[PDB]
Amino acid sequence: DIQMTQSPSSLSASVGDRVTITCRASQGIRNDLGWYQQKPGKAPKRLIYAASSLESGVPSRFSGSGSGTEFTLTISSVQPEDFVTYYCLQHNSNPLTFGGGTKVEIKRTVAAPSVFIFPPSDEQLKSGTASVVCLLNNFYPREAKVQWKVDNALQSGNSQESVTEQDSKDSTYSLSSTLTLSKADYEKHKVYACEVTHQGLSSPVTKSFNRGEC
Amino acid sequence: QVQLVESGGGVVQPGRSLRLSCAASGFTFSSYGMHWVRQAPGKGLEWVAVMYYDGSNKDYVDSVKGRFTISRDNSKNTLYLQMNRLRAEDTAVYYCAREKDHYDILTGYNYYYGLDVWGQGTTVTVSSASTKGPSVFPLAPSSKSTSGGTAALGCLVKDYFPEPVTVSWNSGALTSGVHTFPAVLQSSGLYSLSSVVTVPSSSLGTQTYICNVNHKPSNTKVDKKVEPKSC
Amino acid sequence: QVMDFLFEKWKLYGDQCHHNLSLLPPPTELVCNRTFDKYSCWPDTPANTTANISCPWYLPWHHKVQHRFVFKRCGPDGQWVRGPRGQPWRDASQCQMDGEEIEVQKEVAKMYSSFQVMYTVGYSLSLGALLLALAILGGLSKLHCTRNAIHANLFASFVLKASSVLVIDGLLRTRYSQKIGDDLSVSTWLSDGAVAGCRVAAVFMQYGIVANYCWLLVEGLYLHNLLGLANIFEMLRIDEGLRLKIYKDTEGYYTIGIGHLLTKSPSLNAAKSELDKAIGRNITKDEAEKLFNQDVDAAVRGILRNAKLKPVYDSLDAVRRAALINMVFQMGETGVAGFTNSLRMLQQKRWDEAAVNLAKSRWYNQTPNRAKRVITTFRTGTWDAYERSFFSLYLGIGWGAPMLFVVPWAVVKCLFENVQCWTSNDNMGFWWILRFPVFLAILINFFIFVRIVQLLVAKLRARQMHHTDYKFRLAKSTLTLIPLLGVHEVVFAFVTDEHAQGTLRSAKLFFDLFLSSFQGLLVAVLYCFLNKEVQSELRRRWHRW
Ligand SMILES: CS(=O)(=O)c1cccc(NC(=O)N(Cc2ccc(C(=O)Nc3nnn[nH]3)cc2)c2ccc(C3CCCCC3)cc2)c1
Ligand SMILES: *[C@@H]1O[C@H](CO)[C@@H](O[C@@H]2O[C@H](CO)[C@@H](O)[C@H](O)[C@H]2NC(C)=O)[C@H](O)[C@H]1NC(C)=O
Ligand SMILES: *[C@@H]1O[C@H](CO)[C@@H](O[C@@H]2O[C@H](CO)[C@@H](O)[C@H](O)[C@H]2NC(C)=O)[C@H](O)[C@H]1NC(C)=O
Ligand SMILES: *[C@@H]1O[C@H](CO)[C@@H](O[C@@H]2O[C@H](CO)[C@@H](O)[C@H](O)[C@H]2NC(C)=O)[C@H](O)[C@H]1NC(C)=O
Ligand SMILES: *[C@@H]1O[C@H](CO)[C@@H](O)[C@H](O)[C@H]1NC(C)=O
Repeated sequence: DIQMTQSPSSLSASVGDRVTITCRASQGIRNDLGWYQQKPGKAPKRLIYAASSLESGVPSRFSGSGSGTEFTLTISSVQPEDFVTYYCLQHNSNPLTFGGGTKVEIKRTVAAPSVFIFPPSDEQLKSGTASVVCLLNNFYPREAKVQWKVDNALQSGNSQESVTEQDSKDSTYSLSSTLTLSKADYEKHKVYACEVTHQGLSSPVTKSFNRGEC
Repeated sequence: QVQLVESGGGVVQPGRSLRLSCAASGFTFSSYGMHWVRQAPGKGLEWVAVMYYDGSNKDYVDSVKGRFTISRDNSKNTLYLQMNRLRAEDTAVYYCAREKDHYDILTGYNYYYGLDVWGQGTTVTVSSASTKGPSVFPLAPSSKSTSGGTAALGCLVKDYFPEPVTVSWNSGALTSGVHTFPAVLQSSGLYSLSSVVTVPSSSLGTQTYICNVNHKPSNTKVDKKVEPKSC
Repeated sequence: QVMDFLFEKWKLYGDQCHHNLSLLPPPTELVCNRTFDKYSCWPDTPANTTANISCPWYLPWHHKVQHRFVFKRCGPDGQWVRGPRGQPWRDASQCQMDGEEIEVQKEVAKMYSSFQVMYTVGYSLSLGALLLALAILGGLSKLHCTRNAIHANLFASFVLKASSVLVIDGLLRTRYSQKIGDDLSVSTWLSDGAVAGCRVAAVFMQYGIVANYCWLLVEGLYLHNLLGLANIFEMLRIDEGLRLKIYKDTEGYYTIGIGHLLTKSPSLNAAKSELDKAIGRNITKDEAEKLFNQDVDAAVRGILRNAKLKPVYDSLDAVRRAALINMVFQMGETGVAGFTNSLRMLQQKRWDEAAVNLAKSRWYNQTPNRAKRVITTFRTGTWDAYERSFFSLYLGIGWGAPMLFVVPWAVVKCLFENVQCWTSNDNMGFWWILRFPVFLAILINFFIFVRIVQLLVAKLRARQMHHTDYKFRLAKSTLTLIPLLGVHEVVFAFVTDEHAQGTLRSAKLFFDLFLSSFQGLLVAVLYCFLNKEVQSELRRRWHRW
């Protein structure tokens, strides 16, 4: 099996920047490499083939280079349409293997999340479970950290996070961390806090409520 | 006009089976090798099988060997993937691609040009779960969901199957400040998401905020009203 | 084209295999299932073994590798061994060609195929023009003309050259080619029939290129000889010859110089009596022409004192006078004087009647060669018989001199370096063997070229001079080619080892070979098609219609 290591996984550029996704191979796959672009929700489209040979009707910003074991895709001037995911594929041996993929996100200044907390609705409690959500809103970069605290006690294994695609207007991300416990579990503990930690935050932001319906 | 249309995809249970189909038009199907590739929801591309015209030459990725089978009807310009003994891990979007090869008669050597043209994709989803409308709960705005002169509120679209749901605010009027998070599969096997909107704190009490969950798979349309908490 | 033939045989082997394989019984054991793996037919083979079958017959080189075998490993699993993409794998190292898949890029490939069409037409247009010109010259009322007979053999050399390149191209289009990726792959391998044919063609081509310059050397010697004056010296020189030491004759005398005699009794130191005198000091073209220049004036003096011979001499033009002087030189005043009826006819300007009368005598019997050239000189009144004497030499310095160099070069190539079609870049024998004679020819064509200009100023300053005269007209053709061809083939070979292939060298290649392709029409045009005399004969043949 030929392992394809794609570097980097995610990268941050601005329209104009030279971008270089590289993609290494664990054996000599010769010149049998091709670069695909996948747009969100759409089927991948092939850009470079035979390592360096540009496909028909692909802008000349894209260029391929490499041989044997080192392979490099290069956009000279990233436009708005290029901030998507890219894969190398090798077709030198079965099983055909891809690189892990490279997301090209649109760079911007650091912006701390504005944090928000929401207690579980009355009609949810009726049904026999309590979902508490914490909302980190309009931040950058994407890597943030939500630490649920209940009765000043760390929580683990019991919550789930979800993240938006990079916002097209302002290039920020938002994430939500939903803590779900049974009504029974939920009615035991008074205070529910949501500790957020992010690079635009010298000090962590904690939003908390303690079963006051307010 | 060179294009490939997949079909056959849909919701199926662990252990049961599915024959995906991939229908070539715009080219001489017989002369091209053909490939299936899957992409699981979060994850990246994964090659799964290939078949050449002969078709003595056939291959599969390890995780599907014996379990999956590829075939082609050259008369109907169709490629197939008989998937048996389905597991959760086969949940994926199944593209079909073609590869052009070339045999050198003078040497007996073969050359391979890779996957140039791909299908649109057909979603396959392996769950024991049954169709179910979402219960929609409010995420009520309060003192603990206001930063300065701005509130946030939302709707918890919970315990529905399968994807997707469309969420809308005020029947289309409000689309500024709105964030609909991608769904997350729970341990229960059902999906849950939240749509959230950021509005001016003053505008609470004045305007009404109603979220509009539509879940087509179960013929469900719910409109929850979002009422500010107070004490 | 050529691949399409192979495709049908390959396919046929394929059907022949599938039909062969159907009639065999099913296997009791676990084997690698029988298959046609696109290359050869393979029976059921037990696992852990390497099967064998002879090299498939569809291959263009089957006969050279029919004794050889292809192998195929049947793997432990019961399945045959596959390559990286699961394709059939085998060892047909033995069956492989004696050649190379030479990969040629899409844009370099399309370019050479475009620039090929340019040179293929240039030579064909030079072919039709040369073969028309030959049909114009040889078929027509210049049927026995000496001036055209040199042009005709030049044209034949350029027909040979042109013909040889068309054969070579036609054989190199045999080469097997296919689209591998964006590149076009072209096989070097050529069939034994195709190898032999193009080899011979290459010899003919190399023989033509030496023949061209050997026949353009003849075209230049022609004008140099033709335009010297021409004089009674050269006439009696060709009739007799130069010498410096004495030797005995039909009568047994001290004959020396050009038909002169030194003494009256058979003696050597008494022959010195006149040889010391006529120089007057203590044997050359600078010295011993003084003997010939007395003998002519003495012969001219004697003719004016002879009553039968003087009014014939008087009545004759300058060139026929030189023919009568010749006759006296051979025989004498008395002998010639007794051609009483032949003389009467020359005085009456009845040349064809004189000619038949002179041939009837026992002079034309005793010397049929000299009397024939002299009679012609009377017949026509030009120096044509003496220009014609040099022709049989010019055949063997046009045809045989190339054959002296190239045929042993063809023997050399055979025994040392035996490539399919010989256009090699080795430089061991395409410098010394084939390029030396073209250099040595051009060298002599340059020593002449200047000797023609000094010969043409002297002609044009004297009263032998007018501009519409055919002798000047013909120099407009010859004097252009020797500078055009002499530059083009030395600047080529001087700078033909400088670039490796190349991009600028292959750009140089096409600018030169496109000029070389039209080379055979340029010659056809300026000699045959632009000649006044020939243009008038077309206006006579076409106007009888
Ligand atoms: C300016 S001068 O008057 O003092 C003079 C001196 C020396 C030569 C020429 N001329 C010449 O160089 N030419 C034209 C030409 C004219 C007449 C005949 C011809 O009818 N010859 C013939 N008659 N019978 N048999 N042969 C042939 C040729 C000529 C010029 C150029 C070229 C090439 C230049 C490179 C491009 C290709 C043509 C060839 C010939 C005039
Ligand atoms: C190798 O050869 C055997 C026959 O010698 C193949 O057996 C086939 O088995 C299938 C299974 O039902 C039948 O449909 C066919 O009729 C059999 N082949 C015939 C009649 O030729 C065996 O399958 C072959 N190996 C592979 C991988 O196909
Ligand atoms: C395959 O060809 C070989 C010739 O290479 C045939 O003969 C065998 O040759 C090997 C060595 O090359 C000898 O050591 C064996 O003893 C030969 N075996 C014979 C004559 O039976 C061989 O028979 C061929 N295979 C078949 C099935 O015909
Ligand atoms: C060909 O030889 C190899 C090497 O001995 C065999 O590989 C062995 O296979 C047997 C079962 O047939 C196993 O018990 C061994 O563990 C294998 N050893 C290895 C892989 O080193 C192979 O099976 C042989 N082929 C046949 C058809 O028996
Ligand atoms: C196939 O049949 C032909 C007779 O038509 C025979 O010459 C040949 O040996 C057979 N076997 C193979 C392997 O082609």
